[PDB]
Amino acid sequence: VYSYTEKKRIRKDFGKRPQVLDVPYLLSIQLDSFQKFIEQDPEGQYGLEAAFRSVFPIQSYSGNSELQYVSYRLGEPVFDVQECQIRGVTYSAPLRVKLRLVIYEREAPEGTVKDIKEQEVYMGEIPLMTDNGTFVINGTERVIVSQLHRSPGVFFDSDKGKTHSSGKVLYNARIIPYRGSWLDFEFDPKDNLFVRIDRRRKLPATIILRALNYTTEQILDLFFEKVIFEIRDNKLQMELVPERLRGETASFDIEANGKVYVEKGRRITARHIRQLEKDDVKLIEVPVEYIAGKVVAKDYIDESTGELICAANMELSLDLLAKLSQSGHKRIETLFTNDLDHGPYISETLRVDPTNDRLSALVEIYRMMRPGEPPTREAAESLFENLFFSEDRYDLSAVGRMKFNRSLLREEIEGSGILSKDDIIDVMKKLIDIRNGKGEVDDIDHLGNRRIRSVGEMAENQFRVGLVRVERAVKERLSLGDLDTLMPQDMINAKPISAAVKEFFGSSQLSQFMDQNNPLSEITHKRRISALGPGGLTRERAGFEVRDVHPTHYGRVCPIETPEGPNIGLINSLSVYAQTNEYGFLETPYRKVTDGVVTDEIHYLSAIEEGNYVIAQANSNLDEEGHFVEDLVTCRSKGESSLFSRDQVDYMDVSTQQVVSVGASLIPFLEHDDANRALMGANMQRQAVPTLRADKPLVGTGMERAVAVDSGVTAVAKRGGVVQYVDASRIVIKVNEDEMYPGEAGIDIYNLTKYTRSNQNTCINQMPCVSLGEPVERGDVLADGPSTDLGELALGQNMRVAFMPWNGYNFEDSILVSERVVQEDRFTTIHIQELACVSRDTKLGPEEITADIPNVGEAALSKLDESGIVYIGAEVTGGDILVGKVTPKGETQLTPEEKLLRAIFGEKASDVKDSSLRVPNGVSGTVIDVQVFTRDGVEKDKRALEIEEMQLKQAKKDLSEELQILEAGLFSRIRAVLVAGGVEAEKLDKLPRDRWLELGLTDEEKQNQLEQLAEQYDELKHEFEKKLEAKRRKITQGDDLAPGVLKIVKVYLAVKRRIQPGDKMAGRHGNKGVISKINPIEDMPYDENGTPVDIVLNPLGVPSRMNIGQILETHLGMAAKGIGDKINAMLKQQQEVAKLREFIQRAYDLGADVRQKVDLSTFSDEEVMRLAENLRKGMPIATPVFDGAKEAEIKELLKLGDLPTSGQIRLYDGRTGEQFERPVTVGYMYMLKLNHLVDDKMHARSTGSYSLVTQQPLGGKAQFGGQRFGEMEVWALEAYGAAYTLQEMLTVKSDDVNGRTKMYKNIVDGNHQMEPGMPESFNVLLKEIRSLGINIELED
Amino acid sequence: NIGLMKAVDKFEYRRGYKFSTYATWWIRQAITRSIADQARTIRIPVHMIETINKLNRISRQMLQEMGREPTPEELAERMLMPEDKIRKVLKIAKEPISMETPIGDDEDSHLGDFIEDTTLELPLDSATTESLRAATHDVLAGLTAREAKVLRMR
Amino acid sequence: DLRPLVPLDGGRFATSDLNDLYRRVINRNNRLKRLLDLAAPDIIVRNEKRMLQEAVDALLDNGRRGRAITGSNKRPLKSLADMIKGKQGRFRQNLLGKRVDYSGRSVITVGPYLRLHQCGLPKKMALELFKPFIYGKLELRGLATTIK
Amino acid sequence: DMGIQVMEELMLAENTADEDAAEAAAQVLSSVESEIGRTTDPVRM
Amino acid sequence: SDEADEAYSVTEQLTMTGINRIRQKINAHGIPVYLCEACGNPIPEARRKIFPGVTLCVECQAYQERQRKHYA
Amino acid sequence: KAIQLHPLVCAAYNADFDGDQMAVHVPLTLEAQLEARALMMSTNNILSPA
Amino acid sequence: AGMRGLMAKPDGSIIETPITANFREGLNVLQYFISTHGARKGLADTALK
Ligand SMILES: [Mg+2]
Ligand SMILES: [Zn+2]
Repeated sequence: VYSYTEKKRIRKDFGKRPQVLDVPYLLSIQLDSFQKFIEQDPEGQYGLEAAFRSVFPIQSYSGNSELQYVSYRLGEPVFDVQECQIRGVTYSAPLRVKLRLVIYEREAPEGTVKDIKEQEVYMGEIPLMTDNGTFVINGTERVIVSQLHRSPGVFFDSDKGKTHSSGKVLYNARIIPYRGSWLDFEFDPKDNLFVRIDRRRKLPATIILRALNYTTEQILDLFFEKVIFEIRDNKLQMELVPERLRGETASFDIEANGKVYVEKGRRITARHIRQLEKDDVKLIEVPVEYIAGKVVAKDYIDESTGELICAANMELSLDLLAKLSQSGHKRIETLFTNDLDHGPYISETLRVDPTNDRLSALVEIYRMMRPGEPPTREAAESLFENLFFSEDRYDLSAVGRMKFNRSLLREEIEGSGILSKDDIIDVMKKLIDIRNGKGEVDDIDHLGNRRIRSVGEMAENQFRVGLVRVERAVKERLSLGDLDTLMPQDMINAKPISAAVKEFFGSSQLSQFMDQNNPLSEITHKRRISALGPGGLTRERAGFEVRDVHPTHYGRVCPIETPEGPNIGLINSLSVYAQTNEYGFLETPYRKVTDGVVTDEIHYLSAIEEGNYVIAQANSNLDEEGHFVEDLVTCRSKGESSLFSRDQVDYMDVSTQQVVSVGASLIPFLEHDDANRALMGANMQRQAVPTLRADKPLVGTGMERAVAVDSGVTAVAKRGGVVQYVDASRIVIKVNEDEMYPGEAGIDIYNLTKYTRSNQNTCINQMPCVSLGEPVERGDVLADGPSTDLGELALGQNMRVAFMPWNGYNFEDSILVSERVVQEDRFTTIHIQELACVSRDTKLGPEEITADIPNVGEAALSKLDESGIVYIGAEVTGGDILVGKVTPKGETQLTPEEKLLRAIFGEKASDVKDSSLRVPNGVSGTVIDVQVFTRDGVEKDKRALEIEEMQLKQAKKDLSEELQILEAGLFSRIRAVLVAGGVEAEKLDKLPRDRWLELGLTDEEKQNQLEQLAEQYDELKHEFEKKLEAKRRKITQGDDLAPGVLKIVKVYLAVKRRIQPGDKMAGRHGNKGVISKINPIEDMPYDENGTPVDIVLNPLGVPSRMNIGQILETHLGMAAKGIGDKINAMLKQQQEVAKLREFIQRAYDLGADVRQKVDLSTFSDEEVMRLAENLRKGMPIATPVFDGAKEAEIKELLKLGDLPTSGQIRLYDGRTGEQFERPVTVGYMYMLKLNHLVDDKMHARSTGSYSLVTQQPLGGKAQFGGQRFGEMEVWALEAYGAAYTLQEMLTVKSDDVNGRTKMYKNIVDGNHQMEPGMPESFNVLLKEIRSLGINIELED
Repeated sequence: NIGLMKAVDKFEYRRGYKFSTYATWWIRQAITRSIADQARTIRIPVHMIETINKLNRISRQMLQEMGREPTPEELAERMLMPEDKIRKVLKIAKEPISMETPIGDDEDSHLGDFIEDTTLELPLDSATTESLRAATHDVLAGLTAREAKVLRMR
Repeated sequence: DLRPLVPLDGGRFATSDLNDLYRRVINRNNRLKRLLDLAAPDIIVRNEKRMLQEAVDALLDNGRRGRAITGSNKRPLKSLADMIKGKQGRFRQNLLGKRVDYSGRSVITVGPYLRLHQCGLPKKMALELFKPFIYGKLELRGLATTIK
Repeated sequence: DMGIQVMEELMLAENTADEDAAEAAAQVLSSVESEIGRTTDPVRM
Repeated sequence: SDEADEAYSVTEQLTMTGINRIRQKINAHGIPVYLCEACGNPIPEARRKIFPGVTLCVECQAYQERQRKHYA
Repeated sequence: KAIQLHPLVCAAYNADFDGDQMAVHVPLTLEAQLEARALMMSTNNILSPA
Repeated sequence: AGMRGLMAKPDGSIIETPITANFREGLNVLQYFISTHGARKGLADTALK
């Protein structure tokens, strides 16, 4: 079950859980989101259609000039993606709106349609997403990180603790709609519900109940239960309920029929309730003093003269009990309250409600909302009925209304978009019950409260904003009834809409530079989930509920992969299987568990519904039919996992990588690392700069291939076929005839990207991993980009590390790297800087790029060509002139004796100043490119035409090669059609090939296909013609530079950094350390066989930093290279494919019950020698994250090689040749080279530039500015008595403008002594204080 | 208000014209005048503001029509200017960015911290002038008072 | 030169907000002089005096009487009081701790062979920190004729 | 401006003020409780 | 040392003090009451045998637990 | 291009070698470069002031 | 070597399901996800300190 190019290097997969659901498209979020956005589906689906349906049509305010929306279209980009990268312009698509404007010439009837104007107006260019879910916004490549913001709905938060300083938890609910006013129901330290509409004063909570036309009686009927008293011949007997008298204190002796159950003072038992039900007692006799404190339920009036004996919410008393018995009342209904569970809150909040009836409720709401205005009946009722109950203003969106219904345990998933009295009452009910103990508040760091945005939603929102601005402006224009003389083009702008979407995609906190020193960086920065930016919390505000990881993250956000440091827990990253709901919530798949068998149908559960079900565990065996083998299985029900019955589970997890992200899936042995260690490991792995040539992990987790293919660096097949021509630049694929369309014969052709600078200046380029005439299949890798080997992500190199001290050279976390590691060039990296020389137009005159530069030797201009620019390929070192340029400078007013020294030697003073672009200090790399842009209508120099002539020749010669490829394929298909029915055997190939498009055949549908092929060939000829013409016209156009510049000369340099002391290397388990020496090979701790270890690592970093994963991977890598050494020996002392096949088949089974059934008998004998060659340097080994190889498997694989089972070797000192006591761990560990390169960290300065306003060291060489001698260092030098050090550190070396130039003389004069003076910081401060009215002077 | 006093002293009942339509004439005049005068730090005169305004008004038009964007070639086409003073006009229109712009850096840095100094002479270039003064005083000392005095004086 | 207006790349200048505030004070002061010498309607003169007062207070301490004005790019213009005070002011951030010459920065490694009083300093990082001393010592030993 | 400091929701930083400006701001508050027509800005005045 | 190396001491203090306060919440000594201090009923032999020195019956304990759950 | 820092001092600096960096300054004048020799020198400071 | 004992949620809420495993032997998915709680709390706390 392995493809042809999949027995090249098969990874021996450990891991026993079969895979039920293959890893989805990793970049699915970005891609399908924008496909949602830039999409023509005329319905309720979001996108641009939604924006235009919302804002249009527009109408005059009874002036009746309707400007309505007809349709729209996406105009194709005027520049390719790569030309947008080169020429410094975003990659957009003009957005045409077929708009229509009917003039409602209104007389009758009711404004009939009079005349119409349809026009296609242009409103902004919307940036587009490339094939890899990324944008090109100014030539730089950017990514719109998805945002995770709270949703419309109702949330019950407590605000426990610090509030009120009495310890008492508060409880407030909030209805936050998509658009409208908030609505808060806040408890208070004295328990009575309040209200607070947006942030106004806290009205009571019964005022809104009254505003809904609820009188007191049915309000108390809503929020309470009822206790019934009646005079059944003994003084208002009680209508007793069994359950309600639980956990109470006996207020009296509750007895029945002579049966004594409750003695007062005797607190109620549960035995008491069990017996009160076992006797079925409902009507009892009680003291008359019990009804004293309680509260009536309805306004009890008398009928003698309508005597208001008692109204609702009026507590009784024995006097009112007498007044109630005297008027002959039997029913006495009271609020059943109790301070434990049925707390009285509505009662007290009515007793504090200063209002009594509805209209006063409205008027107090009005005085709250819009104060000062005298309120009235009509305006108040209108305000209330247009607060939340009018679709004009309020909007609980579908997201919000779904959340609202689901939060109150409703079954209707979609209702109105406006609040109902039922809805508000139910919110208050649920809030009171959350106060009662029935339920507990939601955690606002829930993943069920926060929904996810994306680039296809935030762009659309910015578009709606621009549309609303332009619609208001169009209303303003149309209100002035000019005439029929205009169609909807002059009334519509483009600066507003274009400016809105531009200021989104170009300067936002969610539109970031794409990380590019990896496949992993790109593909894991397109999957980020930020909580910053617009519409979400911020590092300032947040916060510690948000930094944290809630139980709902399982399968939705990686809990171990987050950028630690300042914003940790604010940039959480998606997991592998996590999709987004239709509403924006994050779903993860679970295999449905039927009666007892795990069905293979997966349900994508959201984060809100996931708590109801008993979701089982992925580490769960199965009886080969979906049957759990254990008695009770471990599941997780509502946050907390536990043992649950086998025939109780509703779901099982899909795989065990379901919880770790794409980054934290490439860590072998994640199970064995301390979680913070895996966090630092994923973060550091996300920076491993590519090396000169890639190298597969000797110990992987199988996810490298998915990550590399899902990324875009790899070039992979669109259709299977035979590789007809390979090359460093391009691959050509004669398509398999089965996968070929009917017409347009064709053969695929992939032009690889050779050397080019990433966003981090590291190198991007692709190598063909397929040879001439090699069968490719669809979805297969033909070009392995940077950091990938045969389509497997390879950030590092597997180095032979020995865990041992070695003389202090790895003291804290240093790494002692041998010199064979820098000899063999297995950490050299290629770095592509770009320098640029712009020739602006100063007032004194435009500058020039002449190679006649003043005051320079004839060696300095050796490398420059005739026009000034450097040659291509000129090896350069720091200081050399890349682009000689001279600026106009005249005059200068030379001084005295310099005057005499120019009058003596007669060397004139040149009227030009030297400002040429020279290589930085320290950089030393070949100039691999030169690009010259010019202002339009400015004479191109001699060497700006040596580029365009060569570029036109290359373009036409490439569109010639491609048309020869395509015509070769078409003629091959034509010949194949003439294999029968028109077959000329041996001079058909001799005939003119142009005399093939209409050759004589049996004129059946075969001739139809041949006419297809001929017409395809002619269309191809014309297509290549106009391709070359448009390419020429684009190459020979004047580039558009920013104003003031004439020509920009860009020079791309390709330095080759080599690993050296100072540079920072790291394993994948978060074991960082800067390599702090390069040892001779003869000093490395070698073994009895003679081989030196390559790297030496401190043992002591394992126990403290609890990451056993790194030593486990040392052992397993030693095993995997030991199974490769045997194969290599067998392959050099040639045995034959039989015995080699035998050993590989042994090494490939080698474990417990694993799903890596591989048998080397379905392999052609030369298919086993390609494999046997690619396993020569060690066999790869897969190890899924929490499904890895167990230690017994490691020992067995060691024993299969001839290594020691203990994982440890005896090693001899390289220098003294003696043997280390206590054998050492030595194994092959995968080591990454982060780009915290020392060649960038190291800088220094003595005297350079200075700032203009605050004359302090500025620098600007990145960074020639000195070091910031901050405040803590001032205290450190006051701690010593170092007064002179401090003084010179803040006056002579920093600020004092005379003292510093005066001391640079004294240093050179052999005199180490300064005259400090007074810092220009203090002179400026004096000038500023004095520039107030404050006279500040210096008393002599 | 100042233009209103101006028009009130120049309002006439003899045409029988209502006050507002004419005082608003004078008021729009004076208000646009003071806008063009004191709304920009680097004062361009009022005619330059009118020229940049007509350039902008022919820019939105040429954008909505020609699809892509105006250009100095296109604008010198549609407008009656010589293709180069339009260059300098569109160079002139932009506002000085504030020197307290919050830069996109770590230290809360601003745009005023990176503006280097092009007038200062580097202390290698003052100690390369005092060395020259000493050298010339030496080489002149190797000379008669005739040459020395006449060269220090010339 | 404390409130400078500096030429940037492209001819678009760069100015400190104090020029905006001084300009707003000066225009309003000239207009008050104008209105005073017109015998203007004294309510307009009241408004001019009030606006000039507000301008002088934005100049002295913006955002201390009303709301910060404004700024031209929708951010509160900083005034002299803002130039002194604040964590990012002048008493604190360049008065107590400032940038310093004769200083470098590099990744530290270990090197266990050192004696306790000494540390390895890269040759490349040392040839830049001691350039004055090296120029002096070259010109002193006669290995080089002059400082150049 | 007198202190306490206002917010919207181990709060141990410092007080910063004061016995002189405390009663000053308290006096201004007691007065401003009766400040009826006190917009106090130019555009509205 | 590294940010993952003092974060350990933070988490360690945290879980340590948490377990400490919780296993201090338990009662190990003996002062046999034989009757609740809230409802007066005899704390049964079973409950008083699980927790030596229990001071309240089951239901009074549940009530007080709920009340303290609201933090009142 | 990397400062080699004596191991014993790293407890003083609270500095390990996982990529940390350090700033170097030159005490220029005579009185300022006898204070690095007499007060701020690594050998005179072996006891913690706390 | 021993067991990892009881994890703790960030607000001091000790989880009752204890990680009865060490890093030498494995940690299955649920125990690891439980431990990440206190892990990230400690990390965020030393991001302020
Ligand atoms: Mg460190
Ligand atoms: Zn009890």
